[PDB]
Amino acid sequence: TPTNLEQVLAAGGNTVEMLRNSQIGAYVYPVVAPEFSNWRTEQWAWRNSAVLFDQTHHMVDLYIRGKDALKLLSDTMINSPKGWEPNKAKQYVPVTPYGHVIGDGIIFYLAEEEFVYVGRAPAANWLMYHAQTGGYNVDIVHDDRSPSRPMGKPVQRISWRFQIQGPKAWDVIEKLHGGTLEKLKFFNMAEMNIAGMKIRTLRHAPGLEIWGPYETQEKARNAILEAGKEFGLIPVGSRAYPSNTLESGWIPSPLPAIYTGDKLKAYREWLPANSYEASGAIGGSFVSSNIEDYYVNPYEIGYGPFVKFDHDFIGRDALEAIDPATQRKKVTLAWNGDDMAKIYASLFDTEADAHYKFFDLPLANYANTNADAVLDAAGNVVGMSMFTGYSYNEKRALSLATIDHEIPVGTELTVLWGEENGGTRKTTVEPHKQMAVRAVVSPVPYSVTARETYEGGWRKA
Ligand SMILES: [Cl-]
Ligand SMILES: [N+]
Ligand code: NA
Repeated sequence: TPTNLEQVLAAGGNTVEMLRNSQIGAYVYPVVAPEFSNWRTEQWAWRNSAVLFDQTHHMVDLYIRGKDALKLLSDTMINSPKGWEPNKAKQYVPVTPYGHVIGDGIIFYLAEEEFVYVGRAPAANWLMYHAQTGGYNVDIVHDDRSPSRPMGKPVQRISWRFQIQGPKAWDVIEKLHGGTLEKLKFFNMAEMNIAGMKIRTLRHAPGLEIWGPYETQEKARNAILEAGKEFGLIPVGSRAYPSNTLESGWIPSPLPAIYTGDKLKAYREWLPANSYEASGAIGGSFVSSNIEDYYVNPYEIGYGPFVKFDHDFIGRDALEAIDPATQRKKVTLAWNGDDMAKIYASLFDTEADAHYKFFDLPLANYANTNADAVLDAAGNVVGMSMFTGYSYNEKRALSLATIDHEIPVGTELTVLWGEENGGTRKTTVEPHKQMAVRAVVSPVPYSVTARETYEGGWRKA
């Protein structure tokens, strides 16, 4: 039986068909209670009071130490390493030799020769592969995300990681600290007081990400919850937590673009057969027999400004060949509310042969990687919708998408919701029929945009 991704792909037929029919099940945000009050009030609180996000369990952590730690990062990231020093974090974005996004995550520069990566599995795997096979003088400690279904088992992480966010977040933070606390610039790191402990901070309406050794997790949680009551702070569960990004604009789920190309053959031979890459799933209406049509490059998902050709890095030549002006662009799509009502109404039709794909709330994704076709009035595919749910703050279904560069803000397109042929074999997919949902191109981060009218609907020139 296959022991690595390369063997999995060789034995598994068409790669798209494999991923689109994977049996992995839901992409789960583990361990944290689904809800503490209810997801609607929890969503409301991060806009109107304050929240504690529990980020301890859904991300892979990679502790990177040694003389070559910074070089490893520089060699593999599009980001400029110039001027980088401890107590500044970056959004680490690696591309392949072909210029496609592998993944992304937050890399903390904790001290000289000491970094930590926090993010989904794929960029951590890529980092580990280059540390292990590239001769770097570095030491790596990998700490997996928590199990999707603990079923009563104990769960252990090396660190706990929280965020305090919302309009009253700083009031809570200064109450915990015991006095005024300087608001540093975005992604600069410092420390604060919590219950007599020195807690390191990352500046994220200002808020903070905080972290510490797993063993002090409840001591920190309890102090934050107690201090925050005065300002209406509440804890957010795992049901509401992942939908925040629908408002903030970050696409979590680019397909790791590592399935083709002989410059990636050795990486595929290194990746385990039960890796995210080998075992994950793709969900949605976009169908191509070519897995490369699911790849994205940094310019398409908002990382263009990160690309700096001031250092050597994997894929630099391919990125230099890209014309930024013509690339797809990240947008928020605002889904039509009548169409949403029609999706949900179909669940209560006892006579219809089929209903529309179930749209879970507040997060509607049903695979690791999401890929719904976005269409114009002529049926041209003009975009790919990549993360989907609902905001109780806006009273709107929303999706994050990358679409053709020339499409004006305010354009009404359609998102094809659901899968063909009654559904793929994914275990998250009930039998259903498809629906074209009207959706209005809006900014990212989302803001309400007036729908523009075009005679006969907007279509490509
Ligand atoms: Cl995530
Ligand atoms: N904000
Ligand atoms: Na950067």
